[PDB]
Amino acid sequence: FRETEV
Amino acid sequence: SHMDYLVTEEEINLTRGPSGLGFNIVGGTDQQYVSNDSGIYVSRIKENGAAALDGRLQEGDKILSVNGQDLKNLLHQDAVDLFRNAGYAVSLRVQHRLQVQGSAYGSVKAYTNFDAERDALNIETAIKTKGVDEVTIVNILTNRSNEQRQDIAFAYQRRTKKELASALKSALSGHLETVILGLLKTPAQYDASELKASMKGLGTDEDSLIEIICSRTNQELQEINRVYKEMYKTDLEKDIISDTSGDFRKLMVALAKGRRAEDGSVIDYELIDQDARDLYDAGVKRKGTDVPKWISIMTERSVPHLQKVFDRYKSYSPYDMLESIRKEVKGDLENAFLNLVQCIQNKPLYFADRLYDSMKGKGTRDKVLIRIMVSRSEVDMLKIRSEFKRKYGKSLYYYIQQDTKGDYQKALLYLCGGDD
Ligand SMILES: [Ca+2]
Ligand SMILES: [Ca+2]
Ligand SMILES: [Ca+2]
Ligand SMILES: [Ca+2]
Ligand SMILES: [Ca+2]
Ligand SMILES: [Ca+2]
Ligand SMILES: [Ca+2]
Repeated sequence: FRETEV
Repeated sequence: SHMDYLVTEEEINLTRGPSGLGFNIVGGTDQQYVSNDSGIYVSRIKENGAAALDGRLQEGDKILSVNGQDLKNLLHQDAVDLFRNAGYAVSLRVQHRLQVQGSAYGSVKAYTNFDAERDALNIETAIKTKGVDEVTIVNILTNRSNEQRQDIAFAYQRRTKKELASALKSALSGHLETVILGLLKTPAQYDASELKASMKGLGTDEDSLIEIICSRTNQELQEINRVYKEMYKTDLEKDIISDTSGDFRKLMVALAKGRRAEDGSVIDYELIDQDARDLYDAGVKRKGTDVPKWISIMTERSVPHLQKVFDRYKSYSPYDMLESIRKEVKGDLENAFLNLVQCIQNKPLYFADRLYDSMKGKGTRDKVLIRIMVSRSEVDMLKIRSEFKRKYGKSLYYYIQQDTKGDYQKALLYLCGGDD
């Protein structure tokens, strides 16, 4: 579960 | 009373700032957000950010493409890189998944992140914990819609080779068992089983038979009639005939047919007056009562029509419809007409009054309390609660809390859905 800010 | 998902696709154009586009993403072929989809999803929208101020992007949206490049079957990092290198003017194509509830006035809503297999596993775990973990069972089942419970039951049977209702029948007892088994039936199955229970054995539970038959609509009654025959291998009408007699039978049989006129767009003012005058001439105006006339008008006309009939009736009669019933008839027949007129005039207030009566005195009429909380939780419980608080001054939640205890209380309070 990687959550990446864009 | 069924839920729906509205899946729509939308193009959204944003301007990147120092803070970026203002949202987070999850997913990818190497980070599958669920078991199946490798899609890219919006997991969070930062406040006061680009996506937030634009207002179109939603948490839970799937990102289909960035500046024309599809995000299908990508590694997480390859999707991130499309965003990092998209420039300051970013064009997104997104897929919205909007959950639509079956009723706007229900207290129990469909659960958003629903996984039937996970719920079935967790319930099996709770059943097999030493002493039975009732808290988990209540937490899950009272916070899923009836349709979601049917999906849990299906997954449970496949996993365990046992029916979920039977497993919980064995694991539970007391009033809590009654609530949980009731929640597991479809609405028609539940009403059919409650009707059978009101008649099976010597005598009749007229109170319960009247409550169900007087309050259900044509659509609900048609499905009850069908399911009753499947479950019990006889017609509901034949059981009503077996358990009732006289004018009370005529009224119950007539209502149970579910052949009331449907609501129309044309108000029949001439018929409104004729019906009102006929009700007066059949009752208060004469010696005795022409009960067949009352039965025909009150079972055949649409509910909005009869609301106007009862108002016009007061132009002719010194007493309103409810007071006229009390003066004219008695016994089971009076009880039936009074319930029916209340259901026509204000059905949520009818149920609020029945709930108050089930708790107001010593102990609890648990059978009535449970049946209303189960059967109305996905129909009009929010209106019931509003009428209850207005009339009695404290919330339905408050009365349930004083009258019940334990996990049974917890379950009823979840079905209530909140305080007022
Ligand atoms: Ca226990
Ligand atoms: Ca049991
Ligand atoms: Ca009987
Ligand atoms: Ca009785
Ligand atoms: Ca009379
Ligand atoms: Ca009377
Ligand atoms: Ca009480």
